[PDB]
Amino acid sequence: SIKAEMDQLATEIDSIGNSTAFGNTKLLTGTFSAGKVFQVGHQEGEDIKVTVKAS
Amino acid sequence: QVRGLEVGMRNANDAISIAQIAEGAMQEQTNMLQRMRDLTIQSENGANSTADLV
Repeated sequence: SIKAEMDQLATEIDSIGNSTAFGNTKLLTGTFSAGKVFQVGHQEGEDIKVTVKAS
Repeated sequence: QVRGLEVGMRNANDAISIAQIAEGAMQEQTNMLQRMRDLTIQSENGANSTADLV
């Protein structure tokens, strides 16, 4: 009976990982494993990198 | 000389008008080029998608 409870809790850790999205882009499934780039200046090279490992 | 200058005056007023029109058109090309710069900066989000870039 205790395992039947642990088993379902692990299913949601999977479910949150595969659901969390920004409109339509999944953020916790490794597409941000190699940090993506945002440009915050007005010239080339002024970038910020955000890395989210798969969980 | 008197009549020669009078025709010469109108000759230069014509050149002023040509330079005036060309300068006016290049101003509008400059504004649209600035908008292209913003779109290139805007197109660098990491939250965009393949359909968004199109």
